[PDB]
Amino acid sequence: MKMKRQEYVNTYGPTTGDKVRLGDTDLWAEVEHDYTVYGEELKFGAGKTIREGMGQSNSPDENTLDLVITNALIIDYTGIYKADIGIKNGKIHGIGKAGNKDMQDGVTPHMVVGVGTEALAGEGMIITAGGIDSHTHFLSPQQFPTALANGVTTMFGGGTGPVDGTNATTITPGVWNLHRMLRAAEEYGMNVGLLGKGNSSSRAQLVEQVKAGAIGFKLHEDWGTTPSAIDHCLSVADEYDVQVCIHTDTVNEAGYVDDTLRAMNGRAIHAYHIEGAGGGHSPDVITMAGEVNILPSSTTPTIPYTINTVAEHLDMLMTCHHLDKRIRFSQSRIRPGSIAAEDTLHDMGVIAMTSSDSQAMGRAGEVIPRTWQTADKNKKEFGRLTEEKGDNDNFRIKRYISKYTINPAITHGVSEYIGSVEEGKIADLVVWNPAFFGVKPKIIIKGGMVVFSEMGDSNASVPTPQPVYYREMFGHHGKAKFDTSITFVSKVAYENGIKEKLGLERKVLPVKNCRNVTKKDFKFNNTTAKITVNPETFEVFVNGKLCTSKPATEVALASRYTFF
Amino acid sequence: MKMKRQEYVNTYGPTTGDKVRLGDTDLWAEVEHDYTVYGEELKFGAGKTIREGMGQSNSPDENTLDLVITNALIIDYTGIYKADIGIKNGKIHGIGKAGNKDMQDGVTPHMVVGVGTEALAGEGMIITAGGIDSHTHFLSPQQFPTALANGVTTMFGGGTGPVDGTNATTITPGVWNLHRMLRAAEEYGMNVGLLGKGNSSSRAQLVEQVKAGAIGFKLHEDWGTTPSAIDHCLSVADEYDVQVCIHTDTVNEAGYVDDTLRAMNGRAIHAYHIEGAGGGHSPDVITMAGEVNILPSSTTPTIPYTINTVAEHLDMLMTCHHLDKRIRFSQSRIRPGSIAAEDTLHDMGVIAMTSSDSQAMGRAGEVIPRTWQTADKNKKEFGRLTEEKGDNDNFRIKRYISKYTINPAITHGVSEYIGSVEEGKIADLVVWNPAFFGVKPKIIIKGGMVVFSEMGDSNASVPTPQPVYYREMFGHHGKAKFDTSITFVSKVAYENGIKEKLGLERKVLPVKNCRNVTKKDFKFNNTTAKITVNPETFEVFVNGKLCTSKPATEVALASRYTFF
Amino acid sequence: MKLTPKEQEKFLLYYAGEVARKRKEEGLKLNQPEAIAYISAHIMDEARRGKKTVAQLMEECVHFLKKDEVMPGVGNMVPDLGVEANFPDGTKLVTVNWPIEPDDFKAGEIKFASDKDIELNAGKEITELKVTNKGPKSLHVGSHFHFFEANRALEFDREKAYGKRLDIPSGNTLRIGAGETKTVHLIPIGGSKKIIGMNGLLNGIADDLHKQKALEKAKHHGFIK
Amino acid sequence: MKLTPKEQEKFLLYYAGEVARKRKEEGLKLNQPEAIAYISAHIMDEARRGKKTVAQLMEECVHFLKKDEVMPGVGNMVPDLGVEANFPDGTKLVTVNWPIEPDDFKAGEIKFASDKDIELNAGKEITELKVTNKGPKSLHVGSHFHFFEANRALEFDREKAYGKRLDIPSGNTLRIGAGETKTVHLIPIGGSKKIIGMNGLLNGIADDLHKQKALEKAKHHGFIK
Ligand SMILES: [Fe+3]
Ligand SMILES: [Fe+3]
Ligand SMILES: [Fe+3]
Ligand SMILES: [Fe+3]
Repeated sequence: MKMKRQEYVNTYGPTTGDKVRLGDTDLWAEVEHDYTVYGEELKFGAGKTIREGMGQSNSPDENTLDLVITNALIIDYTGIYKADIGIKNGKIHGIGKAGNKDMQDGVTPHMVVGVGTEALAGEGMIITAGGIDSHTHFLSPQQFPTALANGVTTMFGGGTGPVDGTNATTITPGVWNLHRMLRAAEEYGMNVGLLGKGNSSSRAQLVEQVKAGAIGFKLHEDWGTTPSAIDHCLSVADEYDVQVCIHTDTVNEAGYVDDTLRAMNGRAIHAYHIEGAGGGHSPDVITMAGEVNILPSSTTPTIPYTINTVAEHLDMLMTCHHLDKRIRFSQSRIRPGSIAAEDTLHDMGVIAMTSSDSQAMGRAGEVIPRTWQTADKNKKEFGRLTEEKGDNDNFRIKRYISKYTINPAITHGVSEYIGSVEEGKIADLVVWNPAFFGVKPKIIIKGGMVVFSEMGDSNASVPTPQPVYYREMFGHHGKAKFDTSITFVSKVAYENGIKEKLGLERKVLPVKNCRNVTKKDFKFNNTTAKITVNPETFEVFVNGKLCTSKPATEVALASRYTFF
Repeated sequence: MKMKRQEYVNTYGPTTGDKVRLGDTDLWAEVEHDYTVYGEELKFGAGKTIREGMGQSNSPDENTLDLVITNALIIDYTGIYKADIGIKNGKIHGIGKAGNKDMQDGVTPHMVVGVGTEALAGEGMIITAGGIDSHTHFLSPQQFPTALANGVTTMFGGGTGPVDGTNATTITPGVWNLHRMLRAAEEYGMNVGLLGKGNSSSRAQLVEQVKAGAIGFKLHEDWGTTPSAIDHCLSVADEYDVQVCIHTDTVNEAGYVDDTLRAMNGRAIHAYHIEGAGGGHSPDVITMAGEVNILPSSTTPTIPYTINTVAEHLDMLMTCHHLDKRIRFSQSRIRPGSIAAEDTLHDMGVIAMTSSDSQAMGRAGEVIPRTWQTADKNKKEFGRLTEEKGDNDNFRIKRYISKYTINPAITHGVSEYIGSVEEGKIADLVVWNPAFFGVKPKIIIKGGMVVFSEMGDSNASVPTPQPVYYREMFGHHGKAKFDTSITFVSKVAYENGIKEKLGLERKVLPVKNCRNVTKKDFKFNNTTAKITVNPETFEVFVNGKLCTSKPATEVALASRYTFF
Repeated sequence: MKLTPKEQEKFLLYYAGEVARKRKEEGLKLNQPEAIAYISAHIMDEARRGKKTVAQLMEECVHFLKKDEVMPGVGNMVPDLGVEANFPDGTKLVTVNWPIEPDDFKAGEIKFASDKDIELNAGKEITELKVTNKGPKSLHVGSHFHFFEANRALEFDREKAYGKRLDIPSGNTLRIGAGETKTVHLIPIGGSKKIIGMNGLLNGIADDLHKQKALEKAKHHGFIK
Repeated sequence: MKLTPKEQEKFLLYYAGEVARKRKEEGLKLNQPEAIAYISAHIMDEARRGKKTVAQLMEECVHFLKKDEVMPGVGNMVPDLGVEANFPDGTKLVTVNWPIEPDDFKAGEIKFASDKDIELNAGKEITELKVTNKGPKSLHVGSHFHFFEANRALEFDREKAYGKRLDIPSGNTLRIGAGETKTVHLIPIGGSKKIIGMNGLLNGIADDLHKQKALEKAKHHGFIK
C-alpha cells in the first residue's frame, strides 16, 4: 500500500535522501541509507508492531536484545544513516533491522526483539556516540552533571580538587593522590582516566605514577616544560603504552617551539590548546599543528571566534594565572591572528579534537555546542565543503563529530571500547531531538542503561509536565553505576590487579595503542601542512597562504535555548 | 610505475575483474574487489616486503597478527574477492590490507604485520572455510585423515564404531556411549559433535542423552521413525536447543510422508538424504524439500547423477542393509526420477546441504569434489545461471560452497564459531591451488595452526620432492590439538561442566540456535516449492513442472587427479 | 602426487593382486586373500580403461575364478566381494556376488540337528484378518509393530487387531501393495502388552478396559473410518 | 635391511612409477599422479645405474612425457618436478623444469580482465637519481627499504633520497653491480613515514625537522662522504 511521504516521516522519521537541519545551525545531514523494509518498521505502543508473536518474537534466541532503539538516525564518522540499534549486555549488539524473523522480512539475524527486550522509540531522533572530553581538570565533582547534560560520557585529565595545581594543570601527582582519586571516582556516572605529573627529569617518579593507575602524563609549563622533561616523560610513555599531553613553554625560557618539537623526536603527543591562548610558546605554538606526530586539540573559549573572544581573554587569563593589575598589549596583537586561524584549521581537518579545559580557562558543558557553533560559523563563512557529494554537509558533519567522539578515543587508547556507534563497542550513546541537536540532549545511555535524562515533574501524571530539567537515572545509582561506568588505567596497573588492590567496584579497563597514533590514524582530520607565524604581524600561514576567519557577531545553539 | 598485467598476476595473483577456472570444471570465479593498494602488496622472501621496519612493523601494536595469509582469493558465501587474511589467537582477526602503517598506505588498522607475525603466501591460491560434514557415521577413526585430505574440518553424526547400529545409523546411544565417544574424540584433529538416539516415545531417555553431551538426535527407521517417536524427539530438542536429523519410514509402515510431516508440526528438522536412495518414504520422501521448516541435505553417492549411479545402488543397498539375494525392480523405476531431480534441485537452491553418509551408503572424502562435480554438470547441461551478473559463475559458486560450509553450520547451531571466512570466527580454513580446487587441498588450518597438509620427502632438501602425500602437521599433535580442536556439546551439558566432568582437554563449545532455523535462514539455498512425485512414473515435479537432469558420462575433478 | 590415505591403501591392494597373478601363472591354487586381491586388481584395471560400466563388471566377475583355480572352500568363504574404483564418471562401488566358484568343502559349516521346521510363536491364538491397502503407495508392516496402529491407508476391522502383531518370523515384514488385498495372521503381543509409542493410539496395557478409549482415538485420528 | 622411513616412502613412489609404466604400455594417456611417478621412477633408475650426472638428468627429463602421452592439462598442472635419489656421491636433488610437455588445456586458468598494465604507486611524485656502486661487490636494494640508508658503497645525493623508497613492484629488488651506474626512480614512503631500524640513521618520522640530524648521522657513519 502507498503511504504519503509526510505521513511516513511523521510515523518513522526520515528515510534515504531526506535532509535534517542540525539544531538552528545551517548544517544539513542527509540520510545516506535506510536499513529497513518498508512496511516492516518497528513501532511500540497499543496495537502497534512490538507485540507477542508479532514484532516481538515468541521463539527463544541467543541474540534476544536487552534494548531496541527503533528507527534511529545515526550520525557518526561511520556514516549518517537510518537503522534500528540493538543493545545486549551493555554493548551495541547490532545495527540494522530488528524484529521477528517468524513474522517479518529482512530482519538482521542477531537483532531479535523478544520477551526480554525493552523498547526506546528513536523515530525522528538523532543517535550519536557519547562525547569524550580529553582535557578535564578534576577541580569540582559538579562538573560531571554539567558534562552529562551536554552529551559527554568520558573524561580524561587530572586534578586533586580545588587546589592551585589543579586550578592550573590536568595533573593528579604521585601514587597517593592517584589512588585517592581513583577511589573517589567510584561515586560518579562519568567514565574517567587520570594523568600524572610528566614534568620530571627522573625515571622512577614517572614509572611510580603509571604503576599507580595513570592513563598517561601531563607536561605543563607551571611545573617546568623543559626539553629534558619532554624527553624523559615521552621515554616512560613509550615503555608503558600511555599518552602524553602538553602545555608548552609560553615564555620560551629553555627554547623556542622548534626546540620543543625536536625534544619530542617524532613521538606521539597530545598538544592541548594548540592555538595558544590557554598557554604555549608565544607566538608560534600553533605551528606544531602541521606536524604528523602532533595530535592537536582545541579548548572551548577560543572556538568559535567571536566579537567578544579577545576582550574576554585579556582578563580571563588574569583570574586563572593570578596576574598583577599593573599588567595591561602583547595578547591584543598575537591573539586575533591565531584565534581566527584556529577556526579555519578545524574546517581544514588540521586540528583533530575539541576539549574543555574545565574551570581552568574553559567550559565543562560547552565542548559539544562550541564544536557545532564552529562548524556552522565556517559553513556560513567558507561555504559548503568542496568535499561534499550532494545537497548536504555530511562530510563536514563527520569531520566535526569525530573531534569529540572518535579522535579523542584514538588519542587516549580507548577506541576499541568507546568513541563511535559500532557493533561490539560499549553502549555509551546520546539521543537528540533534531531541533536541539548539539545543544540539549534527551537521553544519555551508558553501558546499555539510561544514566541521565531530561525529566519533568516527579509527582506528575506523565514524564512531560513542567519543570523539565536534567536528572540522574537508575544507571547512575546504587551498584548499577559500577556496571555502567569505566575507570581507565594503564596496562601495567590493570595487569597488576589495581581493581582488586584499590577495591574498585567499577569496570576497570586498560588504555592501549597510544604510542603509534599519528595524524594518519584520525577520522576525517588527517591534514598535515607547513604552518608558520609572522613574528611581527602574528598572522598564521598554511603552506604560505594566509589562514584566517572573521569574528562571529552571533552563534547558533545559544540564545534560543538558554535562559541565562 | 607501470607493471605488465601478466607480471602483476604472476607476482600477486589475480586482481579485480580476473576470472579463475575452478579446477578442471567449467566454473569461473570473478574477483569482485581487491582490498590492496597497488605497489603496497605484501610479499615474503629475501629482499621482499615483510622485513624489519619495512612491511613488518617495528612499532608494537595490540593487533600484531600471529599469521598473515598474503594476497588470498577468498571464495565464500560473503563474496569472491582478493584480500590479505589476518589470524590472531586462533581466530580470523581481520580481512583487508595487512602491513605497516609506519611505511605503507591503506593498511587496515587491526591488521598489523609485526615481529610476532608468521607469513603464509596466498598469492595465486584460493582460500575457503573448512567444510562441515553433517552426516558422519563414527564407524572408523580412519575416516578423519580422509576427510581432512578433502577439506573437511568439522564432523557431526554418531556411532560406536563397526557395530551394526553404526553401520546403519548416525547414533551414539545413551549416557555411557556418549561419554566414551566424547573421551575418544580427544585423539583427533577433527571438530566433532555427537547425535543420540532420537527414536523414543519417552522423555527421560532423550533428556539423559542431551545432558550427556549430545548436540542433537538422529531419528532412524532401523529404530522405528514413527509419528509418536517424531513428536517426542522434537519436543525434547525444542526444550534443549538441539538439532534433530531424520531418516524417515521407507516402507510407509506407520504412515505416508504427509503423516511424518504432520508429526513434525512445522518444527526445525534436518532431513538427511532427501532424494531417498539412502532411505526414506518410498517414493515421495523428496517432496519434503519444498517445506520451509525442512532443512534438507544430499548424501554423496547420488550426486552428481551418472550413467553408473543406478547400477551401483541396486547392489550397494544390499551390502549395507544385508538383504537376501532372492530380492532382484522397484528401485530401478523409482530411483532414476528422484536422482535426476536431486541435481536440478541443488542448482535451484531447493536442497541446501551436501554431506557424506560415510561407510554407511556414502563416501567420507567426497563431499567437496561431488558438490563441485554437480555444480559443473549443471553448468554444462543448463548453462550459466540467469542470476549471474557478468561473465562469471559467482552466484552458482556461492550457492554450491554454502552447501558444505555455512548451511551445515546454521543447521547445527555452530554458525557463530565456524562455517565461513569472516572476522571474529575460528580460523578453520583451507588453502587450494586453483588447478586442484575442490579435488586436492594444499594446507588445512584449524584454530590458526596448520593441522594437515600435502608434504613431500621427510629427508629431502626442500618440502617439494616426491612422494608428495597428505600428512598430519604440528597443530594435530601433542597438546596443540587440544588448542586447535573443538568438541561441540549441548548448552545443558556445557553449562553443567561436561568438559571438567569428563576431563576433556579439547575446546568444549555449546551448540545454540537450532530450533528457529528455517529455509529462510540459509545462504543462497532458501528456495521453497510444491514438490510432487507421480506414484506411477516416479517423476518429480516442482510447482507442476517436471524436475529432471540427464546422467553424466564423465565428471570433472576425477580421472585427471587420481591414480585408483 | 598428493596421495590421499585411501590411494595408499589401493596401492597395497593392487600389489597383492599382482603377486596373486604371479602365483596363478606359476600354477598355484590361490587362497582366500590371494583370490580376493586377484579379482580386485582386475576390477581396478577395467575401471581405469573406462570402457566398461559398473553393471557390465558386476556380471563379468561372477565365477571370475573357477573352483579348480583356488584352494578348496575358498569360494564359500567369499560369497561376495566389493571394490571401489575410479571410473570416468567418478569413484563407483563394484559389487560381485559369487566372485569365486564354490566347491564341496565348507569352512565354518553348520550341520543341522534335524531338517524339521521350527514352530515360531507356538501356542499363540491366530486371528485371520482381511486387509486392503486403499492407499496409492505400497507399504510393509514389521513382526512386532502393533497392527492396530498401522498406516491409515490399510483397511481392516481394527477392533480385531487390538493388542496383536503379525505371526511372521521376528524381524520380517509383510508387504501390502497399493490396491492389494491379503489375509493376515495376527497373534497377541507377548509380555505385559504395554504398548507405548508408534501412533499413540494406545500408550498403555492392551486390556479390555483401555479398548473403547483406543478405538475412539483410532476413529478420531482417522485410522477407523 | 634397516629400512629408514624415507626408504619406505621411496618404495611407494617407485611402485607408483611401475604401475604408471604398465598403464602407458597398455596405451593409456597418463594422469597427473601417474605422470609424476613415471618420471620419478626413471630418475630413481638412472641414479642407481650411477652413470649420469644431476646436470645430465635435469636436461634429459624436460618433456620426458609428451602432450599426447598424458591427459589434457597434465603438463600445465606439473610445471616442475623434484626427486631426491642416491647417486654414487650420495643423495642429490634432481630438479626438472617442464617434465611434461603442456597443451592448450589449463586447469585453474586465470583469464585477465584487460591486458592493460597496472599503475603501481599511482600519484606518488617520482625523483630521478643517479647512483654508482663504488664498492667491489654487487648489491641489491628492496622496494620498501629506506633508500637513504643503503650500503655506504652506493654513491648518490643522499639528501634527495631522504624519506623515499624505490618505485619498483612490491617485493622486487634493484641490482647495482660493482662499478655500475644507474638512474633510479624514488617515490616518498607511504603511511606516516615512521622509519625505525635498517641503519638507524633516522629512527623516527622522515620530516623536515629530523633531516639535519639524519644527514649528520649519515655523514658520521660514513654514508655521506
Ligand atoms: Fe593548559
Ligand atoms: Fe588545562
Ligand atoms: Fe540414513
Ligand atoms: Fe546415514
